[PDB]
Amino acid sequence: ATCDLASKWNWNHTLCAAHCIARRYRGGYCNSKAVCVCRN
Repeated sequence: ATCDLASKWNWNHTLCAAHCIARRYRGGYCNSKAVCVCRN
């Protein structure tokens, strides 16, 4: 969870993953380059 790893993956759902959630995916894991790649 390259981003913070406070609890599985800090940030993530915060807003970045929210975009993927609206799409249909669970969210997006913490990419090394701080990118929330849409994934379930």
